[PDB]
Amino acid sequence: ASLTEIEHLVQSVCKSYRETCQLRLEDLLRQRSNIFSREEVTGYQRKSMWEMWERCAHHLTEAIQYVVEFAKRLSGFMELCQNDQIVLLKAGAMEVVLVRMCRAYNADNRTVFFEGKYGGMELFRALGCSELISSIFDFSHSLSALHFSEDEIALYTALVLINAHRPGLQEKRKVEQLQYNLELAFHHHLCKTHRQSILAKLPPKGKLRSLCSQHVERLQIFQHLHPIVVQAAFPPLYKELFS
Amino acid sequence: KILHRLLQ
Ligand SMILES: CCS(=O)(=O)c1ccc(CC(=O)Nc2nc(-c3ccccc3)c(C(=O)c3ccccc3CC(C)C)s2)cc1
Repeated sequence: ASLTEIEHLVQSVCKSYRETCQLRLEDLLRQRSNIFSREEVTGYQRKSMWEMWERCAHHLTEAIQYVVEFAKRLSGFMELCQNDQIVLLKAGAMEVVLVRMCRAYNADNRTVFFEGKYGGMELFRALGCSELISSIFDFSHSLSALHFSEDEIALYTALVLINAHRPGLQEKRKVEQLQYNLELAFHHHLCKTHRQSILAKLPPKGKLRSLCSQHVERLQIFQHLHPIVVQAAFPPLYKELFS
Repeated sequence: KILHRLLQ
């Protein structure tokens, strides 16, 4: 590349993200006073495990659909083969959502945005997967301590997705090429904005891997308990990525 | 299945 082509890539990725970010950051920040009441939290904890798993599946799918559309708009993604696009989305889609989720997380009171209001981790107790919940909350807490800008999130999420190490890639070298370009774009933007201090503080790739693994493990535990629920009421896309 | 449809 050259210095001009990289900056062009920076803006194009940032643009691709803005157009697919699901909810504007301002919208999430404006809603931070909107916290579930004690009565509403109890209401969430009173709901059945399966209804609650169904609801999380549906919201997860919504979020992922924006990541699909982000990838489609991401430069060079559509130039890869149909096999590789699918491989990259099966492994990285959930990881990208995980990173995006820190936008909806409030580090002051340790709450997340969920169904119109903010609630802490006790809200999710009916799911019967407290270790996963804590992990997700810890992850978002650790990301929020980085004070990510939207542009930074755009560029870091591009990289999470465009990962040339994923098993099953047919045109590996072609994916290595794109990865390196986005790496340059990210790192160039960090240099230019004096924010290279964050390179050291980004979580290891094995941390995101661990979270997604935990998700699939907890889902298989749940599916064994309620097979027909997953069969009949879970989103097809979610089933496709996760079971 | 669904991924293919979303990408086309
Ligand atoms: C993501 C783009 S955004 O514009 O920032 C945005 C847009 C819209 C929302 C609203 C939203 O869907 N909030 C949800 N919160 C959680 C959640 C749940 C447990 C802990 C922490 C957050 C959702 C989940 O279902 C979830 C998310 C990540 C991993 C796993 C799960 C479900 C597991 C527990 C089965 S959905 C939030 C954020």
